[PDB]
Amino acid sequence: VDNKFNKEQQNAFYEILHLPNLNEEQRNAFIQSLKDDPSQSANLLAEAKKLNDAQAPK
Amino acid sequence: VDNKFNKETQEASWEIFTLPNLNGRQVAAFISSLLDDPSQSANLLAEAKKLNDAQAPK
Repeated sequence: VDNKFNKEQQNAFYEILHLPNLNEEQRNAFIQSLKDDPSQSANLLAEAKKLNDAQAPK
Repeated sequence: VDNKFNKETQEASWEIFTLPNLNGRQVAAFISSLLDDPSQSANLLAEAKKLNDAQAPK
């Protein structure tokens, strides 16, 4: 496990917080699995971005 | 919304996630309150530190 908090692990965090359309309830779920599984830093991110785009306007 | 947190808040956010003693659930709880209350950022990051050091080894 890479608890050292690599670069991508740091970027994934912020990127998840930047999501405007994404609510705190969802963002929390990602941050949760992010700390429990830093390896998903790329997966959860894509899932958060995909979710932020789901609530995105027209 | 970025209208609440920009950088100053993002700093406290990362500090909360960098806590190894805290799990994903605990941190995601301090991050939420942060973005929802960028005013208590220092109080939220403080609590986070009090929790980490609490369950901490020493």
